[PDB]
Amino acid sequence: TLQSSHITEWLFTIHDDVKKRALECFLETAKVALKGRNKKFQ
Amino acid sequence: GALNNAGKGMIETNIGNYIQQQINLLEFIKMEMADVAGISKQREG
Repeated sequence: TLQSSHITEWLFTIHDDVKKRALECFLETAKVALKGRNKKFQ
Repeated sequence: GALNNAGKGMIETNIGNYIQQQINLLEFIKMEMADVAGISKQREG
């Protein structure tokens, strides 16, 4: 099954890259939201 | 007397054997490409 997992690991690799970039995006979004007078972050 | 006997005719064509020949050829060519690429069936899964 490992050699069959190799066939779709390209999908999984690009998916992992997209997830990483999306999480950097969310991190910057949260950083901007911090300086907006929200008491949740406290 | 052939009008009261001889059974019933059949418009039958041996297309199934042709289809099996095509399927066997496809399997052979796919195996040949796998061998040439060095990527065997046991090596893909």
